Amino acid sequence: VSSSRWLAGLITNPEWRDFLAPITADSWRKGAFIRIERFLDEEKEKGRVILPPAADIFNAFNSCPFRGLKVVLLGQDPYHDLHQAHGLCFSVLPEVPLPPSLRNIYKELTTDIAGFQAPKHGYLQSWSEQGMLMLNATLTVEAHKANSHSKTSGWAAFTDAVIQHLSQHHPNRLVFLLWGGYAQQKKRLIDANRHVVLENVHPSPLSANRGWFGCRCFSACNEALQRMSHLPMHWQLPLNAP
Ligand SMILES: O=c1[nH]cc(Br)c(=O)[nH]1
Ligand SMILES: [Br-]
Repeated sequence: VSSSRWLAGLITNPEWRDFLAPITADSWRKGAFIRIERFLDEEKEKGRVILPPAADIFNAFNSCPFRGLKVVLLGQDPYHDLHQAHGLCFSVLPEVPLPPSLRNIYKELTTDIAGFQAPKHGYLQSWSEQGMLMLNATLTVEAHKANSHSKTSGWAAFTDAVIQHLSQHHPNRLVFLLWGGYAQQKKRLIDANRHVVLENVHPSPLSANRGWFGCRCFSACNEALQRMSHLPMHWQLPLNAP
């Protein structure tokens, strides 16, 4: 059981707490998890505003049913404006404008998934609730400063460890969606014999017209799930956000 003051305790779902215990353990990388906490404490002591709020840092785990896990989607680091990120890759709180990448994800869903209707909001929590782990590599960011915790925080080693541990030890066969070169680097952590890895170009505008549009990753994900006897994702999102 982690000796951390507060960070491990933010993992509130018991199944995930137990599953992740060998990573949050003090022994993992000889105190690495504690060092992530200490980093976040020091940034706060410096007066830095760190996002998302503590209670959302591990929302990808807390909101995703452990035994129902079937899809893993990787992101880079959280959105960095106030009151925007909430602990799931690509998702934003309601009443926030859609970021460009998310607009493009909605565009592709609209052409790929027959009958999909994009909402005006960007809140993706209903996907997580179905069994889709929406994991950023880096789980915090300083306000307004993209990538600010990527090299300094230690999170990437943690989330790399999570990916490997899921690959090796999750009870279910899983579909990993790897969008862009950063995410695709994680393929080497994943047993592509047991699990299914679907790689595509990233949806941000810089790349989107070079292979994102038309890639049909959402239908491909569902075909993969169906072949593995999983319940497919229900991609339609509530048109009113909670
Ligand atoms: O949370 C996230 N939002 C947007 C991007 Br792009 C990302 O990598 N992660
Ligand atoms: Br974006």
